[PDB]
Amino acid sequence: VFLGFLGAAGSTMGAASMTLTVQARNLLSGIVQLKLTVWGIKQLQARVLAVERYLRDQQLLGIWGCSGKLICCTNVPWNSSWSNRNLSEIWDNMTWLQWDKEISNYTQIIYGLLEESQNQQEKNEQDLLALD
Amino acid sequence: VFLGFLGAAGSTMGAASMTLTVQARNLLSGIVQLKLTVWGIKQLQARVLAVERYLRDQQLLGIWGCSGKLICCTNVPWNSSWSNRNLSEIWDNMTWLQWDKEISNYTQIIYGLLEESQNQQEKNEQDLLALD
Amino acid sequence: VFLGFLGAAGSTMGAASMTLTVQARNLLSGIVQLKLTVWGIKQLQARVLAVERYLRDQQLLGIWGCSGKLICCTNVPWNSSWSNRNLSEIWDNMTWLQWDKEISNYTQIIYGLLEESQNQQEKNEQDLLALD
Amino acid sequence: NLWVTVYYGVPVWKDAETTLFCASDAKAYETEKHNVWATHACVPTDPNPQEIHLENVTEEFNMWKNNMVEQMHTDIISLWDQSLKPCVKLTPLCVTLQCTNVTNNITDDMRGELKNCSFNMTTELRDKKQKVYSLFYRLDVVQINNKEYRLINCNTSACTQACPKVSFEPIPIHYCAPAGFAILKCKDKKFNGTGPCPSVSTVQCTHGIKPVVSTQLLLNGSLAEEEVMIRSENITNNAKNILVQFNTPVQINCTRPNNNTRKSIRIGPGQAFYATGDIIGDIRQAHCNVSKATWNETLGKVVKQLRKHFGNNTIIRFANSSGGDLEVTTHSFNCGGEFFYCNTSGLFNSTWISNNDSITLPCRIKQIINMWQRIGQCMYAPPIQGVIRCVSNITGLILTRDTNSTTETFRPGGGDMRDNWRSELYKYKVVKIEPLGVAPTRCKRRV
Amino acid sequence: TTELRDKKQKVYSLFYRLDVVQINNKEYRLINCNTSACTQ
Repeated sequence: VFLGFLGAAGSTMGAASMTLTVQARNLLSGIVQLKLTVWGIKQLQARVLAVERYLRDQQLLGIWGCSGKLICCTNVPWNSSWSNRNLSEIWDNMTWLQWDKEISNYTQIIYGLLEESQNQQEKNEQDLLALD
Repeated sequence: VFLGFLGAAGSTMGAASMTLTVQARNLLSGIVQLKLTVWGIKQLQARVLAVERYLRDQQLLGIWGCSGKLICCTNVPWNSSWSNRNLSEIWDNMTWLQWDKEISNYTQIIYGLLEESQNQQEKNEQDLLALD
Repeated sequence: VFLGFLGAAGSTMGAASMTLTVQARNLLSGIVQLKLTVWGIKQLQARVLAVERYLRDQQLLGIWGCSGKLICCTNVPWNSSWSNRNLSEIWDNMTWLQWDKEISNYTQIIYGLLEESQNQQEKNEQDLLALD
Repeated sequence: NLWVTVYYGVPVWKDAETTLFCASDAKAYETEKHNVWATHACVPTDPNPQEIHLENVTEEFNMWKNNMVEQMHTDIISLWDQSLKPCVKLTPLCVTLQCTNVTNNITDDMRGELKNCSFNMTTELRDKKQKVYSLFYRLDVVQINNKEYRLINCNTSACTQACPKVSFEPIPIHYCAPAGFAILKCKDKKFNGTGPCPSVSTVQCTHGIKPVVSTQLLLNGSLAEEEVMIRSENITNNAKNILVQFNTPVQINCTRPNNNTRKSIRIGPGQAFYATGDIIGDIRQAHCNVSKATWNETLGKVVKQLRKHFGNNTIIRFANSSGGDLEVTTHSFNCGGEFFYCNTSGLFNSTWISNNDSITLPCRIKQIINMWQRIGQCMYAPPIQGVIRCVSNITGLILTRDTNSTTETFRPGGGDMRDNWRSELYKYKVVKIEPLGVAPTRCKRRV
Repeated sequence: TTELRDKKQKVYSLFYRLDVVQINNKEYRLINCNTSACTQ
């Protein structure tokens, strides 16, 4: 069922995952459509910042070997120190906003392993499988 | 054989598909290379509009799980109401311009299912195949 | 070991390949963060040129069926006329700068086959494998 | 057999020019005072500027083709103009002046130098005028045909009053390159002006460089290591010039002992003009104080270098300029908004063979000046109220090379202020990174 | 008027009768001055 932009924002993370694309589209949006003038360089600046805003994180997903995004798995195990809750305590009983409230503390820390571990090791390995 | 930009424009859709890349390159083109001044914000505006023009549709191909574009298949069946012709009546006897002349009537309608159906269902499914 | 931006620049091509991502990130960089004024359209112009500079070549990697870049193989054989050296004479005894010094002579020539051969043939073929 | 393998993030680059942009700490923005200099609209610097020495990396440095200088030069010029446009134009000052000598303490040591003129000037009351007076240096005015005089600028172009709020204090500016471009910096204490550097590093951005405008003498620059540095595009070619960088700061202390007032006159409508009030206090000519033994010592160190590029049996003489345009003839510099012109004959007068004490340098004050040899416009300095005195570090020389088998004569020059920027930016160069590369590798790629 | 903002200077010049018009030797006027300003 089509809900609308951010229509699942007020639901559990499990439920919300159903309709991530409905949001995804408008994360970059597009369209929009005497010189200078007020707004003359503001629509300019804003529309630029939108593009940068998008790609800055998209590239990270490019690095984190997935690309086929919205959702993908890794080979990095979850450290229990990063909010030790059960799946039903998390996915079936918590919104994404509530999730960030806690996990935001380890953002860069988790990014470290995502930015690396697998990306490093998945490769080499493959080159070695290409030996024969 | 290299024909040139839009060199196959005057041929059947089947024939034209041979050299889609020759066109693809120049869809975004690139290169190009007292303040303000006429042209001062026109080359600016134009070059911007080129980038937007491109990505606006490229993102759609990103959503429509293909990415490896120019050509890809889907799991959406063709509704016979959308110009009921035979393949030889279409692909071997019609240009792309002639094609659009008709099919343009159902553009957004077809986009509906492309934007969705498969993109929705292909997934979930996979997550379920990941159960074991 | 984290070396830093261009930290492996002064090493053999084999060694340097270890840490291509450390460079990759800052190839586009991002961040950065009375009207007009000096710098008023210079930061503008520069930041634009950065985006173009990036994508112009990124699209080529899009065309050259890889996308998962930094490194990928092709089905184009190396012509011996393009600096006939051994692997140990190349990869274990030469920097990237030294490499370009020679191979730069055949840049567009090699691009020809990269831009084409495989991209052309890999496809069609697949469509034919889809027959059944 | 080997195959074509694609690599990305390759540490290579080509010498290339792009558009640089500034950076300026965060305390420099706290000086406020309605935008001092052309800087406010500038990205704050990082609290931790990064660098990295690069081992095994060597390459060429060419300060004489370094286009960083050209950009900086024209950028500073642009800033200058932008800071003046919103200020008061002095077009209605272009009138016949009725002037007379000023009876300084008899008999006459000061030589006057200023004339107390008077004339009927327009005011806000657009109906009736009023007679006013003001002081002007005889370097600013010229006799027409008491006697009649004229503001010198009026025969060449209009003149604009610099705002009383804006200052001219040089502020350290950092330059940064956009992503994909690198700032390279050699740390080699030795440098001929061009060639390979055994010790190359790289930085995010450049060190703070103050945009100090001066001729002949270089002020508040950076210091050289080891010995005195001699750099020239072509030492043997006397159509070129010589850059000398010092090892030790040479103190110079310059003073204007005149507690003068500012009889501002409301030459509206609305806009106000700052005329010269009265001059009181220690009526002495402005001058500079130089430590003589220090000058002699350093000069000697310079001559040592010269010996090293001309021979162990030649004679070195120092003299003043060829004369001509005051701007080139004398040493010009800004202190606190005031423009000084000093007779450096007191410095550049020596000689060396084959193998306190202090110096007083007479100076003059001008109020109408022309920047960067540019004609077509001029700027009026407002008189600065009170006694003006300051001190700075002489950090280098702009020298020129003058029956050629022994004695050679050298003298101070300047004019082209790109020289000043280049005297610092020689430590830097900009290159364009090329992330994409390929190489032969034993690998055949499967489906 | 010249640069010397004080005294004028009697000068002369030629103008086509297509450019000027009689007011009311005789008095004439630059035709543009009844419609707008003019730039060299």
